[PDB]
Amino acid sequence: AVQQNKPTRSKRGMRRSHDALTAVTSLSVDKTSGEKHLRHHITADGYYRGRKVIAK
Amino acid sequence: SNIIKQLEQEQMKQDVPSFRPGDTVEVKVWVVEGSKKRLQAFEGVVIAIRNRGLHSAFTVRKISNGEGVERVFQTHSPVVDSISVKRRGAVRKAKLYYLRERTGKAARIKERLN
Amino acid sequence: MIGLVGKKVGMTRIFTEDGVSIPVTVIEVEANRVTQVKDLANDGYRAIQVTTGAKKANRVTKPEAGHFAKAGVEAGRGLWEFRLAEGEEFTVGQSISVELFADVKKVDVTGTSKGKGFAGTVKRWNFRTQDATHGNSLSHRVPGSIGQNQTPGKVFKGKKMAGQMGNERVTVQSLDVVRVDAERNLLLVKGAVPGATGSDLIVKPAVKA
Amino acid sequence: MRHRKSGRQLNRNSSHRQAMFRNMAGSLVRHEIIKTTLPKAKELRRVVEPLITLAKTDSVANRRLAFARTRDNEIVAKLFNELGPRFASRAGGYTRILKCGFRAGDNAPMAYIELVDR
RNA sequence: UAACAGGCUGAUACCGCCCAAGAGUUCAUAUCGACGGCGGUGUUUGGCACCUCGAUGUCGGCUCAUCACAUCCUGGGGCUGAAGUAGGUCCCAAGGGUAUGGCUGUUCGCCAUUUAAAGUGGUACGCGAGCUGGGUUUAGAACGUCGUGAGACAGUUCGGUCCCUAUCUGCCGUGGGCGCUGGAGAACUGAGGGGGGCUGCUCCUAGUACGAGAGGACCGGAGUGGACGCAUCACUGGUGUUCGGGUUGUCAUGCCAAUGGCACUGCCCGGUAGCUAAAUGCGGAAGAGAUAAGUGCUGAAAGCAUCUAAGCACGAAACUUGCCCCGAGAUGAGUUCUCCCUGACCCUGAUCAUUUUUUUGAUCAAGGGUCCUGAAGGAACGUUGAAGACGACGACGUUGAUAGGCCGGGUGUGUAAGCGCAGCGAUGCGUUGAGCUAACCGGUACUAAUGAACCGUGAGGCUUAACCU
RNA sequence: GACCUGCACGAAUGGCGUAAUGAUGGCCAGGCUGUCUCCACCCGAGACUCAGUGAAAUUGAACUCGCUGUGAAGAUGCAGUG
RNA sequence: GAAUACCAAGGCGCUUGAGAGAACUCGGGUGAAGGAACUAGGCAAAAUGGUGCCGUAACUUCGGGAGAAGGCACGCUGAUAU
RNA sequence: GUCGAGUCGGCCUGCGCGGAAGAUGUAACGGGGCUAA
RNA sequence: CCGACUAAUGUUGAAAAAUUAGCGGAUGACUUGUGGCUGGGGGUGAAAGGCCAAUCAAACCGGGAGAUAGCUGGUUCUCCC
RNA sequence: GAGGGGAGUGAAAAAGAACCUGAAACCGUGUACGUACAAGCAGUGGGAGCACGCUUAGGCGUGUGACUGCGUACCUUUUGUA
Ligand SMILES: [Mg+2]
Ligand SMILES: [Mg+2]
Ligand SMILES: [Mg+2]
Ligand SMILES: [Mg+2]
Ligand SMILES: [Mg+2]
Ligand SMILES: [Mg+2]
Ligand SMILES: [Mg+2]
Ligand SMILES: [Mg+2]
Ligand SMILES: [Mg+2]
Ligand SMILES: [Mg+2]
Ligand SMILES: [Mg+2]
Ligand SMILES: [Mg+2]
Ligand SMILES: [Mg+2]
Ligand SMILES: [Mg+2]
Ligand SMILES: [Mg+2]
Ligand SMILES: [Mg+2]
Ligand SMILES: [Mg+2]
Ligand SMILES: [Mg+2]
Ligand SMILES: [Mg+2]
Ligand SMILES: [Mg+2]
Ligand SMILES: [Mg+2]
Ligand SMILES: [Mg+2]
Ligand SMILES: [Mg+2]
Ligand SMILES: [Mg+2]
Ligand SMILES: [Mg+2]
Ligand SMILES: [Mg+2]
Ligand SMILES: [Mg+2]
Ligand SMILES: [Mg+2]
Ligand SMILES: [Mg+2]
Ligand SMILES: [Mg+2]
Ligand SMILES: [Mg+2]
Ligand SMILES: [Mg+2]
Ligand SMILES: [Mg+2]
Ligand SMILES: [Mg+2]
Ligand SMILES: [Mg+2]
Ligand SMILES: [Mg+2]
Ligand SMILES: [Mg+2]
Ligand SMILES: [Mg+2]
Ligand SMILES: [Mg+2]
Ligand SMILES: [Mg+2]
Ligand SMILES: [Mg+2]
Ligand SMILES: [Mg+2]
Ligand SMILES: [Mg+2]
Ligand SMILES: [Mg+2]
Ligand SMILES: [Mg+2]
Ligand SMILES: [Mg+2]
Ligand SMILES: [Mg+2]
Ligand SMILES: [Mg+2]
Ligand SMILES: [Mg+2]
Ligand SMILES: [Mg+2]
Ligand SMILES: [Mg+2]
Ligand SMILES: [Mg+2]
Ligand SMILES: [Mg+2]
Ligand SMILES: [Mg+2]
Ligand SMILES: [Mg+2]
Ligand SMILES: [Mg+2]
Ligand SMILES: [Mg+2]
Ligand SMILES: [Mg+2]
Ligand SMILES: [Mg+2]
Ligand SMILES: [Mg+2]
Ligand SMILES: [Mg+2]
Ligand SMILES: [Mg+2]
Ligand SMILES: [Mg+2]
Ligand SMILES: [Mg+2]
Ligand SMILES: [Mg+2]
Ligand SMILES: [Mg+2]
Ligand SMILES: [Mg+2]
Ligand SMILES: [Mg+2]
Ligand SMILES: [Mg+2]
Ligand SMILES: [Mg+2]
Ligand SMILES: [Mg+2]
Repeated sequence: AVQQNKPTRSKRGMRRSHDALTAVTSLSVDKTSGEKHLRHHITADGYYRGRKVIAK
Repeated sequence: SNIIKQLEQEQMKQDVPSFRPGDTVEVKVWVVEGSKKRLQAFEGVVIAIRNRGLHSAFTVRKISNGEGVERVFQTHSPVVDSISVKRRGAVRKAKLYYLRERTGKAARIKERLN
Repeated sequence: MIGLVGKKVGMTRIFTEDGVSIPVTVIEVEANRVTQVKDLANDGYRAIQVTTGAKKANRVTKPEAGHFAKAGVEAGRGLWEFRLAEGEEFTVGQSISVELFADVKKVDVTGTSKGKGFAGTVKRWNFRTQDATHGNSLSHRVPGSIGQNQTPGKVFKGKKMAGQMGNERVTVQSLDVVRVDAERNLLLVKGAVPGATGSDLIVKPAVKA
Repeated sequence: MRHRKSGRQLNRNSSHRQAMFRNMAGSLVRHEIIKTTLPKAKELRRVVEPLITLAKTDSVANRRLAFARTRDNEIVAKLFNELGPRFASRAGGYTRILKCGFRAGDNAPMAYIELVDR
């Protein structure tokens, strides 16, 4: 099964109208290290909710 | 749930004797033939027991008048008037379905001396 | 006649003296609190809206809380409406309990049926399977034809095909009332009713009678 | 439908899952902290925590049950000699899962799983 | 320019009607209808060659249908050569229903045995980008037959590759957007749409009515079934590679003992939750309205007669409701309850109060941008669910039982390991219904559900009318 | 298995038999079964979601509905209408 | 047994992964009652399956047919026999 | 024998009536509607 | 080891003929390595018009060659009669 | 690193080696207008509104195009083709 007519650039765009990515609404700030992180994830420096969970 | 366990507890028989698969039991059941209600005995080996509270059941197998018959009794049903163990059998499985393929000497169950 | 909102506790059995086992659904019907009375002048129809159960306070929004407070009634877990018959009158804040069914022989029970997700035509519509063997190529549970030819040149509306099954309102009609237990807030009806254990049920006197 | 069912298939067969989680419980006991995918860490709780509960009661039979699972006598010894005593007064929840972003190779959600008193 | 299907046609076919010889004891018209006549359908056999030969796959089966009514059953009715029972024939009626097998590629047909009945047609003789491929219709081979022969035969015989990941329409489901005129959380109304609609047998009425008897009802009531449908898992069961056990071969954990891996889950026996049918609850209706054929009342035209012209009453599974489900994108965007927001402004305009057509202050806006503000609620994130492809929907986030774990229980398996005793030993016995036990039940903050942040605003157009001042 | 009415068998383009043999053609029975009545559940690989890579046939142009009719005679595109 | 199962020496996990646990397809496991009713046709599936011994019909070219068919035993320990 | 104004059944003709059943959907005025439109 | 009877899959394949479960021969008219010979109206064929380099009722390459094509397609700016 | 921004050379680097000119298909970013109750060769005739701009201050120019009449591509071949 294959198209009988070439779909337009218009139809292509209409289809892609749902493809836009969603940005993270807000980053969280660690209460101790003050660095930004994904909510409920640890920070880049190994902090979670003020606690130095992971070292090195 | 506590509600349903209460509803079932109020209905359970308090006089059920202990028995095990392989035991020979006699079950007395009410039979109504007209306005006449009488007790009929069904005696055989217990081949299965379902322990499920009010919904507990057990299956009794017998050879009767040349034919093998199984009856799955609902333990707490008022149709069952009394249960009595006639013989303690010694088996190792919970379910004795293999006896369906045995007759006579090959169907014998060793007595449980205890 | 109005009905009551309950909860599907589960099923069990009642053994009678003559050796019948009655399969029963146990329905917990706590007191139904009238939260609003609707009348012809203000609403165009006669009905009561009720609530039952309870909801955690921080889960009740200010609009819903104001609605409950106007009735002077503690917040329940939802709101359901029952249409009023001619001789039927109720007051806001009035409590209605399961003794409402004391003399009712049969009830209609409405619940949300269990959800089967995306169902095939075999399960959803009792379509027969094609051959398991005898050369069948990849077409064992598939629907078969879905129409005709050039006439009509389309599939008809309402064609039975695969899709969502269950997770919908269902009513089972004229179930025997086995027992009304006012002290324990319980209604036992003979037989199965829609929905999973713990889900809401709407119980009304049988419409067919 | 999967109503009321428990356990993740994790796109594996049962024997593979069993071996994988034997290995991973061994690793968590050995190192006390490991990084894995989030779903695997959540599944791993259900394997490792009963091992610690078993290790709370030191007996020959319990050590043999721990060995049948784990198949590692170093792991069994650590269980009974250190972790059971460490967790003797803790009613469950001997592990903690810490979400830590996404894997570079495959964007897999990742987490650390660690012993709570590590 | 043929074979398929469409198209045109309708001789032929099928159906209906007109005349009425005659059959029917009598009696054309209960039923049938000679010789002839008139139509309907598109429906058979055909006619034609208009479409397609830069391809419109052609029998039968399977799956899935949908419509017509010339009705097979069930429903209503007139006539009967209708006593009853059961029939005949015609009229109305399309709601629902409407065999399984043996033979054969069959369709068909015949046969067996069912059923209330086993309807007749249209839909590319419905349906091969849905299945099949037995038949027709390639290449092999053979028979009969024809031919000197190559070969040939709607004669037969054995064998003989069925592709397509769906763009559009359509259809089943499910979200996202905006709208509905301030924003928000809920409960609704019901325009409109869909589903459903089948029926047997037994008993009573009653061995009554009818009838010489044999037989044997209407009307009405009761129960219990077949098929179908919806829900559910209490029961009976299936499954149950996540629970327990038995066992073969082998390899390992040093070895014994005990275990693990592999062999289809190695092979098996059981089996929890869930899912489920064969399991068990429930349904089709009653009632109402308007009617069909049909039956009438009163009643003239037409002094009679007449169901009809005026008027009035009955009358069926068809129609409209009643029952179930969807349903306000019903843009005609509806209703009800509740909740929230009561800043400085500038730019500039609109009006006014001041002027000297220009001007000097006040009030207010469907302009605009900044400042302060950020509610109700929402979303997001996290723990999740008998909810789910993803979205969606539901529960919960420390003021917490949402999930995992943990504790107690239940369930299942069936008396663990270790030790002891008996036995030469395999093994048996005791400790012991032991040990282990998933998705179950009751509990429990041990672990993970973080303070925040984000979105959403700041009283909501014009006119007219009814009022309050 | 017979009968003979051989449309149109027949004797080395052999006739009639024939043990054994055949992935050969036909028919019947026991066993066996999800072939079927009539499907249910389960274990795996896809299908579905996320990240990376990344095809194809086809394609006059498309703002690419139903119905009844019309019409190169079987219409999304004509008429009317929903 | 150079079959097969598990291993040694040795060599490998096959150059996308991560989730989820719908329909439907593929490859498999099990199934109440029935048991070829399926279908062109038992297609597919299910089943049989080893060794020793007992026993084995018509027919026959005297070799066969024949593994016809059908049936019994089978593990482990001890003794006979350290 | 009874009532007091017409009665009867042939012909020719204008307009209508029955005869008149089909398949996706009203679907045999292009539609709405029309007793004249 | 040599085959290829049945089915399912695959059919823009993992593959221009395979994979999987089954299947036949398996001391012989067997099977295999290396090399050799037969050449296109010619070869070779336990015979299917089979095979002769994914090509066979007359191989492939080059040439006659722009064969011929009463057939199909296509044939390009403008205006006036 | 790739790649780029400067600096510098040069008449020119928008001649930077992926290098003279640098068309079209095709793909983007920005601005104006239209577009979420609306049915079909997408234009044509009519036509409001909006935005920008114009030497007479007046309408006009450019872009868009609500709503509305009409309207089934092109070639080829044909008796005749949406
Ligand atoms: Mg085309
Ligand atoms: Mg997309
Ligand atoms: Mg569900
Ligand atoms: Mg079937
Ligand atoms: Mg195929
Ligand atoms: Mg298949
Ligand atoms: Mg759960
Ligand atoms: Mg994967
Ligand atoms: Mg294995
Ligand atoms: Mg024709
Ligand atoms: Mg014809
Ligand atoms: Mg002609
Ligand atoms: Mg045609
Ligand atoms: Mg073509
Ligand atoms: Mg009729
Ligand atoms: Mg109808
Ligand atoms: Mg009706
Ligand atoms: Mg038949
Ligand atoms: Mg037969
Ligand atoms: Mg056809
Ligand atoms: Mg048909
Ligand atoms: Mg196909
Ligand atoms: Mg087709
Ligand atoms: Mg031939
Ligand atoms: Mg309907
Ligand atoms: Mg249960
Ligand atoms: Mg069971
Ligand atoms: Mg099992
Ligand atoms: Mg096991
Ligand atoms: Mg050992
Ligand atoms: Mg190994
Ligand atoms: Mg191995
Ligand atoms: Mg009169
Ligand atoms: Mg426990
Ligand atoms: Mg054990
Ligand atoms: Mg001959
Ligand atoms: Mg001769
Ligand atoms: Mg011969
Ligand atoms: Mg991707
Ligand atoms: Mg459109
Ligand atoms: Mg159409
Ligand atoms: Mg048409
Ligand atoms: Mg091998
Ligand atoms: Mg699966
Ligand atoms: Mg399958
Ligand atoms: Mg099997
Ligand atoms: Mg079975
Ligand atoms: Mg069975
Ligand atoms: Mg049998
Ligand atoms: Mg048959
Ligand atoms: Mg059949
Ligand atoms: Mg076979
Ligand atoms: Mg097999
Ligand atoms: Mg019609
Ligand atoms: Mg060969
Ligand atoms: Mg093979
Ligand atoms: Mg052989
Ligand atoms: Mg051999
Ligand atoms: Mg030939
Ligand atoms: Mg070749
Ligand atoms: Mg030649
Ligand atoms: Mg020449
Ligand atoms: Mg030439
Ligand atoms: Mg550089
Ligand atoms: Mg130059
Ligand atoms: Mg250039
Ligand atoms: Mg609009
Ligand atoms: Mg509208
Ligand atoms: Mg037009
Ligand atoms: Mg022509
Ligand atoms: Mg034309």
